[PDB]
Amino acid sequence: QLLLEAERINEIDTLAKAHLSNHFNKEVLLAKGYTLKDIMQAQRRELVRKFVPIEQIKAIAKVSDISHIDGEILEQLVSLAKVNIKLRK
Amino acid sequence: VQLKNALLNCIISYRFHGIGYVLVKTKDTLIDLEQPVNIELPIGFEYLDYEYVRDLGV
Repeated sequence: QLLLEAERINEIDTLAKAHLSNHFNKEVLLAKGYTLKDIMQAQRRELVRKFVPIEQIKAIAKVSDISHIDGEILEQLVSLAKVNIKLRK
Repeated sequence: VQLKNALLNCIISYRFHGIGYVLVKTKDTLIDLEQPVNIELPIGFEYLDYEYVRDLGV
């Protein structure tokens, strides 16, 4: 499942790259000293804020701050963000 | 650095015309500018010419 989860990691990276700034690039993030799992979750949090409105975050995640939501709840948040970009286009 | 450059023309347009516009550019497409922004780090700042801006009011 190492390759299977790598594609999922790549899937989030591709959509994050085309929406987030180049300051959130995996290369520069690695230089600052963040682990691969930390990089992915941090990228996930930014995408939710960019697309998902704050009111939805206050409902699905039950709190405003996403700094302590990494995990299954974060997966639900990014799932709504993926829906958000589809309707935006 | 880009904010300072955009702010210089904004004040000049403010003094000459009465209003100034500065665009906060993000990682988005030209059609996405209509959509609102919730939270996003910007890519840069660009001053918008007064003659090319149509505003109907507050």
